[PDB]
Amino acid sequence: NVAGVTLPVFEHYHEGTDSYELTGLARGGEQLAKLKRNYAKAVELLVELA
Amino acid sequence: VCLFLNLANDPTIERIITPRLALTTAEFLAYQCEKHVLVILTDMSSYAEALREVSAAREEVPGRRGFPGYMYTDLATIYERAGRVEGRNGSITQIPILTMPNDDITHPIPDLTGYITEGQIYVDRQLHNRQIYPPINVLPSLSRLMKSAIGEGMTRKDHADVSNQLYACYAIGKDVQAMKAVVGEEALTSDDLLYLEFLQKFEKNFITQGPYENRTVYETLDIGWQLLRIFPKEMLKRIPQSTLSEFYP
Repeated sequence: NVAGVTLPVFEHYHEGTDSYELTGLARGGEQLAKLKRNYAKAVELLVELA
Repeated sequence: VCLFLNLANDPTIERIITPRLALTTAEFLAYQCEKHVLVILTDMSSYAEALREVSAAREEVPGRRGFPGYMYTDLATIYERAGRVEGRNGSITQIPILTMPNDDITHPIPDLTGYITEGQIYVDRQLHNRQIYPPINVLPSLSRLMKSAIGEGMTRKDHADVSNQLYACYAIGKDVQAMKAVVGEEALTSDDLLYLEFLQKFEKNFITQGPYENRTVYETLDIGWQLLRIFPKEMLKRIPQSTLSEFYP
Protein backbone atom coordinates (compact mmCIF):
# COMPACT_ATOMS: atom_id res chain seq x y z
CA ASN A 1 0.00 0.00 0.00
CA VAL A 2 2.24 2.74 -1.34
CA ALA A 3 -0.92 4.87 -1.43
CA GLY A 4 -4.66 4.39 -1.00
CA VAL A 5 -4.45 1.96 -3.93
CA THR A 6 -3.49 -1.69 -3.46
CA LEU A 7 -0.40 -2.74 -5.41
CA PRO A 8 0.45 -6.29 -6.55
CA VAL A 9 4.04 -7.31 -5.85
CA PHE A 10 6.03 -10.56 -5.93
CA GLU A 11 8.74 -12.25 -3.89
CA HIS A 12 11.28 -14.91 -4.89
CA TYR A 13 10.57 -17.82 -2.56
CA HIS A 14 12.92 -20.82 -2.48
CA GLU A 15 11.08 -24.07 -1.70
CA GLY A 16 14.35 -26.01 -1.39
CA THR A 17 13.52 -29.15 -3.39
CA ASP A 18 16.49 -31.25 -4.46
CA SER A 19 17.87 -30.24 -7.83
CA TYR A 20 18.60 -32.85 -10.49
CA GLU A 21 22.35 -33.32 -10.30
CA LEU A 22 23.74 -34.59 -13.61
CA THR A 23 27.12 -36.33 -13.73
CA GLY A 24 26.90 -39.25 -16.17
CA LEU A 25 27.86 -37.33 -19.33
CA ALA A 26 31.65 -37.09 -18.94
CA ARG A 27 31.17 -35.66 -15.42
CA GLY A 28 30.14 -32.15 -16.42
CA GLY A 29 28.98 -31.19 -12.93
CA GLU A 30 31.67 -28.51 -12.74
CA GLN A 31 29.97 -26.68 -15.61
CA LEU A 32 26.53 -27.59 -14.27
CA ALA A 33 27.00 -25.94 -10.87
CA LYS A 34 28.41 -22.86 -12.59
CA LEU A 35 25.16 -22.83 -14.57
CA LYS A 36 23.12 -23.39 -11.40
CA ARG A 37 24.52 -20.07 -10.20
CA ASN A 38 24.44 -18.13 -13.48
CA TYR A 39 20.80 -18.91 -14.23
CA ALA A 40 19.72 -18.66 -10.58
CA LYS A 41 20.87 -15.05 -10.32
CA ALA A 42 18.98 -14.33 -13.53
CA VAL A 43 15.83 -15.96 -12.13
CA GLU A 44 16.00 -13.80 -9.02
CA LEU A 45 16.29 -10.68 -11.14
CA LEU A 46 13.37 -11.86 -13.24
CA VAL A 47 11.11 -12.19 -10.21
CA GLU A 48 12.09 -8.65 -9.26
CA LEU A 49 11.37 -7.29 -12.73
CA ALA A 50 7.99 -9.04 -12.86
CA VAL B 1 -8.77 51.53 34.88
CA CYS B 2 -11.93 53.54 34.34
CA LEU B 3 -14.78 51.08 33.88
CA PHE B 4 -18.24 51.46 32.36
CA LEU B 5 -21.12 48.98 32.48
CA ASN B 6 -24.30 49.13 30.44
CA LEU B 7 -26.76 46.34 31.05
CA ALA B 8 -28.82 44.72 28.32
CA ASN B 9 -32.04 45.76 30.10
CA ASP B 10 -31.06 49.42 30.36
CA PRO B 11 -32.49 52.21 28.20
CA THR B 12 -31.15 52.09 24.66
CA ILE B 13 -30.21 55.76 24.45
CA GLU B 14 -27.84 55.15 27.33
CA ARG B 15 -26.23 52.54 25.11
CA ILE B 16 -25.89 55.14 22.37
CA ILE B 17 -24.36 57.67 24.75
CA THR B 18 -21.98 55.46 26.72
CA PRO B 19 -19.18 54.67 24.23
CA ARG B 20 -18.92 58.33 23.27
CA LEU B 21 -18.65 59.24 26.95
CA ALA B 22 -15.82 56.77 27.45
CA LEU B 23 -14.03 58.00 24.35
CA THR B 24 -14.29 61.56 25.63
CA THR B 25 -12.74 60.54 28.93
CA ALA B 26 -9.92 58.72 27.15
CA GLU B 27 -9.41 61.72 24.88
CA PHE B 28 -9.04 64.09 27.81
CA LEU B 29 -6.79 61.81 29.84
CA ALA B 30 -4.57 61.16 26.81
CA TYR B 31 -4.28 64.66 25.33
CA GLN B 32 -4.74 67.16 28.15
CA CYS B 33 -2.56 64.95 30.37
CA GLU B 34 0.53 63.31 28.88
CA LYS B 35 -0.49 59.66 29.08
CA HIS B 36 -0.91 56.75 26.71
CA VAL B 37 -4.27 54.97 26.89
CA LEU B 38 -5.77 51.77 25.49
CA VAL B 39 -9.56 51.85 25.03
CA ILE B 40 -11.46 48.58 24.68
CA LEU B 41 -15.09 48.32 23.57
CA THR B 42 -17.19 45.16 23.85
CA ASP B 43 -20.20 43.98 21.84
CA MET B 44 -20.50 46.81 19.34
CA SER B 45 -23.29 44.85 17.66
CA SER B 46 -25.48 45.95 20.55
CA TYR B 47 -24.49 49.52 19.74
CA ALA B 48 -25.59 48.87 16.16
CA GLU B 49 -28.89 47.56 17.48
CA ALA B 50 -29.43 50.71 19.54
CA LEU B 51 -28.58 52.78 16.48
CA ARG B 52 -31.31 50.93 14.63
CA GLU B 53 -33.61 51.67 17.56
CA VAL B 54 -33.10 55.42 17.43
CA SER B 55 -33.40 55.31 13.64
CA ALA B 56 -36.76 53.60 13.97
CA ALA B 57 -37.82 56.20 16.52
CA ARG B 58 -37.20 59.07 14.09
CA GLU B 59 -39.08 57.44 11.18
CA GLU B 60 -36.29 56.87 8.68
CA VAL B 61 -36.47 54.34 5.86
CA PRO B 62 -34.06 51.42 6.48
CA GLY B 63 -31.30 50.69 3.98
CA ARG B 64 -29.40 47.43 3.57
CA ARG B 65 -30.59 44.58 5.80
CA GLY B 66 -32.59 47.05 7.88
CA PHE B 67 -29.56 48.80 9.26
CA PRO B 68 -29.71 52.60 8.90
CA GLY B 69 -28.03 54.02 5.83
CA TYR B 70 -25.99 56.43 7.96
CA MET B 71 -24.41 53.65 10.02
CA TYR B 72 -21.14 54.18 8.16
CA THR B 73 -20.79 57.81 9.19
CA ASP B 74 -21.62 56.97 12.79
CA LEU B 75 -19.03 54.20 12.97
CA ALA B 76 -16.53 56.62 11.48
CA THR B 77 -17.33 59.13 14.22
CA ILE B 78 -16.82 56.52 16.94
CA TYR B 79 -13.48 55.32 15.54
CA GLU B 80 -10.38 57.30 14.47
CA ARG B 81 -10.35 59.27 17.73
CA ALA B 82 -6.93 57.77 18.39
CA GLY B 83 -3.29 58.04 17.35
CA ARG B 84 -0.36 60.37 17.87
CA VAL B 85 -0.31 64.11 17.26
CA GLU B 86 2.27 66.85 16.84
CA GLY B 87 3.69 68.61 19.87
CA ARG B 88 2.42 65.97 22.30
CA ASN B 89 3.41 62.60 23.72
CA GLY B 90 0.15 60.88 24.66
CA SER B 91 -1.46 58.26 22.48
CA ILE B 92 -4.60 56.16 22.18
CA THR B 93 -5.04 52.61 20.88
CA GLN B 94 -8.45 51.22 20.02
CA ILE B 95 -9.58 47.59 20.28
CA PRO B 96 -13.30 46.92 19.77
CA ILE B 97 -14.96 43.52 19.84
CA LEU B 98 -17.40 42.39 17.17
CA THR B 99 -19.85 39.51 17.14
CA MET B 100 -20.35 37.67 13.88
CA PRO B 101 -23.98 37.00 12.92
CA ASN B 102 -23.56 33.34 11.97
CA ASP B 103 -20.21 33.77 10.21
CA ASP B 104 -21.61 36.27 7.69
CA ILE B 105 -18.39 37.94 6.64
CA THR B 106 -20.40 40.13 4.24
CA HIS B 107 -22.70 41.35 7.01
CA PRO B 108 -22.59 45.17 7.01
CA ILE B 109 -21.21 45.56 10.55
CA PRO B 110 -18.00 43.50 10.30
CA ASP B 111 -17.51 44.60 6.71
CA LEU B 112 -17.63 48.31 7.47
CA THR B 113 -15.51 47.94 10.59
CA GLY B 114 -12.96 46.18 8.43
CA TYR B 115 -13.08 48.96 5.86
CA ILE B 116 -12.32 51.53 8.59
CA THR B 117 -9.82 49.55 10.70
CA GLU B 118 -6.31 48.26 10.03
CA GLY B 119 -6.01 44.48 10.01
CA GLN B 120 -8.04 42.07 12.07
CA ILE B 121 -7.88 39.15 14.49
CA TYR B 122 -10.07 36.06 14.31
CA VAL B 123 -11.34 33.62 16.91
CA ASP B 124 -11.63 30.06 15.62
CA ARG B 125 -14.42 27.83 16.86
CA GLN B 126 -12.57 24.59 16.14
CA LEU B 127 -9.84 25.63 18.56
CA HIS B 128 -12.49 26.29 21.20
CA ASN B 129 -13.79 22.78 20.62
CA ARG B 130 -10.19 21.59 21.06
CA GLN B 131 -10.13 23.14 24.55
CA ILE B 132 -7.40 25.71 23.93
CA TYR B 133 -7.96 28.54 26.38
CA PRO B 134 -6.94 31.27 23.94
CA PRO B 135 -8.87 30.31 20.79
CA ILE B 136 -7.02 32.88 18.69
CA ASN B 137 -6.33 31.74 15.14
CA VAL B 138 -3.13 32.39 13.23
CA LEU B 139 -3.52 31.83 9.49
CA PRO B 140 -6.24 34.40 8.62
CA SER B 141 -5.13 37.15 11.01
CA LEU B 142 -2.99 40.10 9.95
CA SER B 143 -1.60 43.32 11.43
CA ARG B 144 -1.13 46.23 9.06
CA LEU B 145 1.51 48.21 10.97
CA MET B 146 3.63 45.34 12.29
CA LYS B 147 6.56 46.33 10.07
CA SER B 148 7.13 49.53 12.08
CA ALA B 149 5.70 48.49 15.46
CA ILE B 150 8.87 46.41 15.97
CA GLY B 151 12.50 46.78 15.03
CA GLU B 152 16.00 47.23 16.33
CA GLY B 153 14.95 50.22 18.43
CA MET B 154 12.18 48.08 19.91
CA THR B 155 12.50 44.83 21.95
CA ARG B 156 14.72 42.93 19.55
CA LYS B 157 15.99 42.85 15.97
CA ASP B 158 15.16 39.20 15.29
CA HIS B 159 11.41 39.43 15.69
CA ALA B 160 10.25 40.12 12.13
CA ASP B 161 12.26 37.24 10.68
CA VAL B 162 11.08 34.90 13.42
CA SER B 163 7.45 35.83 12.77
CA ASN B 164 7.76 35.35 9.01
CA GLN B 165 9.52 32.01 9.33
CA LEU B 166 7.05 30.61 11.84
CA TYR B 167 4.12 31.91 9.78
CA ALA B 168 5.38 29.97 6.78
CA CYS B 169 6.10 26.95 8.97
CA TYR B 170 2.62 26.92 10.48
CA ALA B 171 0.90 27.25 7.11
CA ILE B 172 2.99 24.48 5.57
CA GLY B 173 2.45 22.29 8.63
CA LYS B 174 -1.31 22.65 8.31
CA ASP B 175 -0.94 21.60 4.68
CA VAL B 176 1.14 18.60 5.76
CA GLN B 177 -1.57 17.56 8.21
CA ALA B 178 -3.97 17.74 5.28
CA MET B 179 -1.59 15.50 3.33
CA LYS B 180 -1.31 12.88 6.04
CA ALA B 181 -5.11 12.87 6.19
CA VAL B 182 -5.14 10.94 2.87
CA VAL B 183 -1.69 9.72 1.87
CA GLY B 184 -0.85 7.95 5.13
CA GLU B 185 2.19 8.26 7.37
CA GLU B 186 3.94 5.29 5.76
CA ALA B 187 4.69 7.43 2.69
CA LEU B 188 6.03 10.30 4.82
CA THR B 189 9.50 11.83 4.94
CA SER B 190 11.57 12.88 7.94
CA ASP B 191 11.16 16.58 7.18
CA ASP B 192 7.38 16.27 7.17
CA LEU B 193 7.60 14.39 10.46
CA LEU B 194 9.50 17.34 11.91
CA TYR B 195 6.82 19.67 10.51
CA LEU B 196 4.13 17.61 12.24
CA GLU B 197 6.15 17.78 15.45
CA PHE B 198 6.36 21.55 15.06
CA LEU B 199 2.60 21.82 14.53
CA GLN B 200 1.62 19.65 17.48
CA LYS B 201 4.10 21.21 19.91
CA PHE B 202 3.10 24.70 18.75
CA GLU B 203 -0.52 23.91 19.55
CA LYS B 204 0.37 22.20 22.84
CA ASN B 205 2.69 24.87 24.24
CA PHE B 206 2.96 28.19 22.43
CA ILE B 207 -0.63 29.12 21.65
CA THR B 208 -1.90 27.88 25.00
CA GLN B 209 -1.52 30.62 27.59
CA GLY B 210 -3.65 30.02 30.68
CA PRO B 211 -5.96 32.47 32.46
CA TYR B 212 -3.31 33.48 35.02
CA GLU B 213 0.02 33.24 33.19
CA ASN B 214 2.13 36.23 32.16
CA ARG B 215 4.72 36.36 29.38
CA THR B 216 6.95 39.28 28.56
CA VAL B 217 7.81 39.74 24.90
CA TYR B 218 11.33 38.45 25.49
CA GLU B 219 9.91 35.16 26.75
CA THR B 220 7.67 34.89 23.69
CA LEU B 221 10.67 35.39 21.42
CA ASP B 222 12.62 32.80 23.39
CA ILE B 223 9.82 30.24 23.14
CA GLY B 224 9.59 30.95 19.43
CA TRP B 225 13.30 30.27 19.09
CA GLN B 226 12.79 27.04 21.03
CA LEU B 227 10.19 26.05 18.44
CA LEU B 228 12.49 27.10 15.59
CA ARG B 229 15.41 25.10 16.96
CA ILE B 230 13.82 21.80 15.88
CA PHE B 231 14.78 22.33 12.27
CA PRO B 232 18.40 22.50 11.09
CA LYS B 233 19.79 25.93 10.32
CA GLU B 234 19.44 25.39 6.57
CA MET B 235 15.74 24.49 6.60
CA LEU B 236 15.01 28.01 7.95
CA LYS B 237 15.08 29.62 4.52
CA ARG B 238 13.21 32.80 5.47
CA ILE B 239 15.67 33.98 8.16
CA PRO B 240 18.98 35.58 7.08
CA GLN B 241 22.05 33.57 8.04
CA SER B 242 23.16 36.32 10.44
CA THR B 243 20.31 35.90 12.93
CA LEU B 244 20.79 32.14 12.85
CA SER B 245 24.49 32.59 13.57
CA GLU B 246 23.84 34.69 16.66
CA PHE B 247 20.80 32.97 18.11
CA TYR B 248 20.31 29.40 16.89
CA PRO B 249 23.34 28.06 18.84
